[PDB]
Amino acid sequence: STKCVVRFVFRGDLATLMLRAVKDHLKKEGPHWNITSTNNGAELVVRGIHESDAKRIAKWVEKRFPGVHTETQCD
Repeated sequence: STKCVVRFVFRGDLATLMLRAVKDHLKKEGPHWNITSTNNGAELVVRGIHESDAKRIAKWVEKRFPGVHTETQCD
């Protein structure tokens, strides 16, 4: 089945706080998800998720943290 990577890049004075708040939310709904942090705690990478969930979590973060950069790549 298709699997996807989603990358969130937070910018600004609260970027690291935003990343951790979002990571907490995603781990609550996907405790088994492969979620790691890069770019000095400003980039959040979620690996190996279904396309339906990648789009849903993309829309969730963009609605609430509009200044985030969101990239989704599926396989």
